[PDB]
Order: sequence, then structure tokens, then C-alpha cells
Amino acid sequence: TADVYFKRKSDGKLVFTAEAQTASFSQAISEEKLRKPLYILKSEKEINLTVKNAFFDLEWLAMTQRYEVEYRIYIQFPNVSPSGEFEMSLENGLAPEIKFEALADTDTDEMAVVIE
Amino acid sequence: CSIDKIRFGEQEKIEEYLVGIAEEITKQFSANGMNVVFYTQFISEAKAALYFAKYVKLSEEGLGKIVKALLFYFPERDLDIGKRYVWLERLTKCNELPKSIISIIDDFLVLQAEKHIDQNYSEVSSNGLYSRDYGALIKHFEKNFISKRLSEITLCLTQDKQKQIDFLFKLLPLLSTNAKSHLLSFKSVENINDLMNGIRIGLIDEFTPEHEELIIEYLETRKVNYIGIQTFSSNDYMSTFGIWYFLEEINNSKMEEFIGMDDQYDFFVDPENFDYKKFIPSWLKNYNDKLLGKIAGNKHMKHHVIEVLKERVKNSNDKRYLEILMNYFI
Amino acid sequence: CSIDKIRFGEQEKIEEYLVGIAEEITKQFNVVFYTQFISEAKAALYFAKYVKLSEEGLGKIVKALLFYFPERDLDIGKRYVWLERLTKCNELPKSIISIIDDFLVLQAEKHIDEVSSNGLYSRDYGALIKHFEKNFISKRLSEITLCLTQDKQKQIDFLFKLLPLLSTNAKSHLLSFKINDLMNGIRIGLIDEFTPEHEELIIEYLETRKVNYIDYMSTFGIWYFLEEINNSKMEEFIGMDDQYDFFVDPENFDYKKFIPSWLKNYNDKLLGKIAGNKHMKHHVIEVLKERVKNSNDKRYLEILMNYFI
Repeated sequence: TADVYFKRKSDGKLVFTAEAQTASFSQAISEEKLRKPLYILKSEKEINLTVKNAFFDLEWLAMTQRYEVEYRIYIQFPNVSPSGEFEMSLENGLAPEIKFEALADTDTDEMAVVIE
Repeated sequence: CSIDKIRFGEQEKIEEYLVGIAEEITKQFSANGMNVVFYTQFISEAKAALYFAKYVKLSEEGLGKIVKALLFYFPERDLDIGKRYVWLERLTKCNELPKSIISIIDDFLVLQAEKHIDQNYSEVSSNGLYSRDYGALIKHFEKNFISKRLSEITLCLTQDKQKQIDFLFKLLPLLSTNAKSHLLSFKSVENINDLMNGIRIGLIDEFTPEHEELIIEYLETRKVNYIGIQTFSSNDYMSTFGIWYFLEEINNSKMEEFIGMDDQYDFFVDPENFDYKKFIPSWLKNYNDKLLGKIAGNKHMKHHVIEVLKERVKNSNDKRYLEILMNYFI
Repeated sequence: CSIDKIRFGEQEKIEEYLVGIAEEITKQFNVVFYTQFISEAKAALYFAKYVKLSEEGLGKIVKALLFYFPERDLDIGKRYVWLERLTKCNELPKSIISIIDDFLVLQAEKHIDEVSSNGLYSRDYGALIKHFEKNFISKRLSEITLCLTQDKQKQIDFLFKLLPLLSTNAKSHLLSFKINDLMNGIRIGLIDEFTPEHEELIIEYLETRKVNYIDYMSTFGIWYFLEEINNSKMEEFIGMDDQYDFFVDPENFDYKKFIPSWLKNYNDKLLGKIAGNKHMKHHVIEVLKERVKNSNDKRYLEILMNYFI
């Protein structure tokens, strides 16, 4: 029962709102054998977010014919990207789910920040 | 379940299947953009096929065309560079690297070098893996390759395009000797990120006082910025300093003032008072053969590690924890 | 899943339901209704292992599954499984001991003329009786032990297994009437410390095994390992079989002839004694890890995560 505010990177405009259902924090290692030398602490960090219901901003669809989100104490999560998968069903359909995963840039080397 | 146990028959038929789908994607991207509905229907199947392609032995022209399609003629919006890289690693798992795919990876990373002209533009990967890992894989499976085009580019490289400098920095082993000298002419170790970039490319073999002062400066900075509200991050540098101290590669007992603000830091430096209740078993996943041998040899926490090991392996069914406890009995 | 760990709420209605089921099964003694009622009853009493229940209700349930349950659906070994499951969560005061004693003398009257697939019978009923509140005497068993005619072998044989539950005067008749003799006596508990005649019989049986060399023999070795026999002569009697060589000597016993199945027969106390002995530690951990990494049997993994042999 936590709300989602998805907004643009460039400005403070809100792309939409939602109510996320699940977050995957799949942090693990890569293949060890194929990847004395100084230790680097290799990892396969991966974070994904999935939401069941989303209410769409009227302004974005009004003028629309690298973002970030806030999940609510409340956690900001920047540098995101939607994932474009959609398969239709024989049954008429109804709740719009959407997935966005964590886009990691080279410089920052961190992905998740939390505030309280 | 470990899907590596399954046997693959009629490899020729699936080989033709992937040859055809790679041809289709190359034709699609090659001209006229794409057919939107057909693209949305077909991209997921193509991605799944290329992903599952790891377990099939492929002919030379086969995986050559497959890798060229996967890298060049794939729209950027679905897989970023990191997913493309791990995809390449998977499909090269079965097949050793021949000369041709070295040509392909070389010229594509050449276009990547061409891309970083705008300073706003930086390569982004979901998994955090970038072209420096490409250079790592050429070094791993070739061990002697020296690039020509990149050396020529960095020969005509000036102070203006900083992105070019710090890109060619991360792939220095591929660079030639004169190319390496030209690149390091304008390159100096300014921040920590540069520090383990040079470490990973292999330039740094020991910590001269410059790296020591840089890391202690970062430690002072984080001690300053911690103090009332606090924010969790996943930069994994402080844990790296901890594992450096435990390995005894570093020999400056000045950072002991930095006990407390995070876990997996004091456990490598002062494990005897690490307060094991906050130990997250996932730590044991990140390390490797040598580090695991080391923390097995330390013996001052080995009982705690074996306790958490048996607890996790009994509670979980990952079947990797049994491997980690069985190999070295930590 | 560890159903013991997961907590339970609203105990009042849960114990009321258990009490009602017990009352119904008591008043039962129409079979078509019974056909499906019996599965529900068995499931309830089996899975009620993890629920706290008050005293009087506990007595009702124990009476219910002690007498009124027939043998077609609930066997005597299953009756044990059920009642020990019930007693795991809550320890029984004197009353439940009284009812189970009454059921034991009911079994005594039954034996005037006992099948368990798990092979659990009244002797380990007496074992559970003696496990807690050891200072117990079965008065009814005592007076029926005083009246033990020599002709009626079945009653004495059944009561022979119930040695500790009787009194000295009662057990006097049983010891008056009642290598196999020694091992059954120690198993039931007729004698706890071995008299010199006992190790003399053991040594003569071993000597006969020697003269036949050029199946309770492993018991002598596992007695040596526990330091229960101190005749100081069985060290001259090594080599008949692999397991005896294991117990009687830690390092002389060659380790390639070990069979891990013996560890599946080892109980908790002597396996812990092996673990803490440290004389055979290397080979036992080697074979344990080899079995874990090479066999699908999971008894070895519990061996390691409990004892570290």
C-alpha cells in the first residue's frame, strides 16, 4: 500500500503515479572463472521494480502526441528505465502493470539512495 | 534447476534457426527503421533466443553473424551495453573465441570510442558492466592483442575531449605502448574511481602514498558527510578498503577511526567486535577463491561463518551455499 | 517446513475443537460416516503436536486416543507416534501418567491370548514413562507381577520388557523366572552394570568366534568405545570384522574399509562421543563429506550440521 511518483530527470514534471507491488534486489556475482592481481570485488548488481496500477498524467499525454521515481519513510530511486513488454490476452483486458529497472551509470557507481 | 545438465541434440537445426533470426534482425535495423507492430511482437523472441543460445555449439560463420547482429544491428532501447556484454559472455561460454569475433568486437568498440564525443553522453548499463569488461575479455581470451584504430585515435587525442581520455584509460591493455604513453601523458590519478580503474586495467600493483592519501581523503569526506540524517548507498568502495585491509596488502593502520557507519567494513578489519548479529550471508557470495581461503585461514571467525553457513544451507535451497561450505569448510 | 516454529493464535477455540473431536470419538463406541470421520480425526490428533492445550482437555484427548480408537485404523506404534507428538509441546502431569498406566494394564489383560509397522510397543511406553518423573511405580503392574504363574509365558514375556516400571518386590518374581540373555537384559534394563560373569560370557563367546574364525559381536566393540566394559582383554581380540576394528582401535583400523551405513545406525549420544573423541575425526569427516557430495541421502548433512563428527 505504497504510492509511486514517476517524474522526469530534466524537470520536476510528474510522468505519472502508481502503487508498486514488488521490488527485486538481485545482487550477486558473475562467472568467477572467466572474469595476485589487486582485488576489485566483482558483482552483478541488479535492481528491478514492478507495479500493478498506474494513473497517467493528463499533461504528458497532452503534449507528447532517463527518468526517476519516488516510492512512499520514502525512498528516491534515480536513473531508471521502463521495460517495454506487452502481450495481449483473449479475455478482454484490467490493470496496467509496468516494470522499470535500474540504469547504472559509470561515474556514480551507486544506484539506490534512501531518505528518512 | 541446473540447466547445464541437459543435452542438446540436432545442433544444426537450431544453428540455422539463430542464423535466420540474426539475418532478420540485421535486415530490420539495417534500413527503413523498423515495423513497429512487428518489432514489438518479435523483439522479445529474438532476445530470448539469443539468451538461450549459450548452450548450443555454433559454427564459425554462425556465431560470427550472431555476434555481429547482437552488437551492431540491435536497437539500443531493449538491451543496454551491460546486458549486451553478459549476452556475449553467455554465447561465448560454449565456443572459444576465434579471430573473426575479435575483429567484430574490436571494430564495434571502435564505434563506441567514436560515440563518446558529447560530454553529456555517457554509456549506461543496468548491470553496471561496460566496455572495460569487453577489454577485459579480449585480454582474457587473447592475452596479446594490440589494437590499431584505438592507438591511432589516441595518438591524435588532445586535452579537449575528456570522455575520450577516461574511456581509453579503462581499456589501456588493448592500447599499444606508444598509445599507452600518449594516453597517460594527459592522465593523472585525481579521484578514487580513477584509482581502481588503473588497478583493474593492471597499471597499479601496489599502493604508493598517492593512493593512500586519496583513499584516506575519501574516508575523511565520508566521515564529514555522514554527520545528522543519513542515506544508504551501494557504491561498494568502503567494503573494498576493508577487504584490502584484511588481505594485508595495505599496511596503514590509520583508518581504524572509521569503525561503525556500515557493515562489511569492520568485519575485515576488527571482526572480533563486529557484532555478528548484523552479518548478512550474502557477503560470502561476493568474494572469490583467494579471499575465501584467506578468511578460512584467519580462524578467528571461522566458527561464526560455519554457523551461518549451515543455517543458510539448511534454510535455503540455492545449492550454491553447499558448494561454498564444501570447498573450503569455512 | 518447520511447523513447530510457526506460531498459533486463538487457542481457546482450537482446544475446544480438539475436545469436541475427542468427545465424538469416545461416544462413537453406522460405518459410512466413520469412513470419512476417521481421516479427519487422525489428521487432527497427529497435527495437534504443536498446540498448547489445557490440562482437563489434554486428559480427554489422551483417554480418547488411548482406548476408543480401534486397531484397524490406528496401530499401536502409530498410537505411540500420536501420543508422543502430543507430549512434545506440553509435558504431562501425574494424571496422564495414570491414564497411560491404565492403558498399559489394559494391554496386559489383552495379552492373555500386538502389531506395529514401525515396531513400537509397550516397552518404549515404559521408556517414555521413565524419561520424565523417573520416580514412578506401576502399582497395577506390580500386583499382576506378583501373580505371575510359571505356565503363562505370554504375560511374563510382555511384562519382561517392562522391567523398570515395577518395584523391587514386584520385579523379584520377574528376575526369578527371566549371550542373548545378557543383551536383551541390558536392552530392557535388567542389569545396568556388567558383573564379571557378563564379560566372562562375552570373552568366551568371542573366543568361540576366534576358534571359528581360522551377530551381536559389534555390541562388544560399541561397549568398548563407551567404556562400559573394562576387562582390558578385548584389545587382543581385533580383526574379525571392520566395525569391531573401528571401535576397538581408532588408528589401527584402516579407513578404506569403512561403510557409512553404520553411521546411519549410530544414535545421538555415541555419535557425539565419536565427534568429541577426536581420535577418528579426520576420517569420519572425510567419509561424511564424501557421502554428502556423492549421495542424495540427507542423514549425513544433519550429522554434520548437528555434531561435526
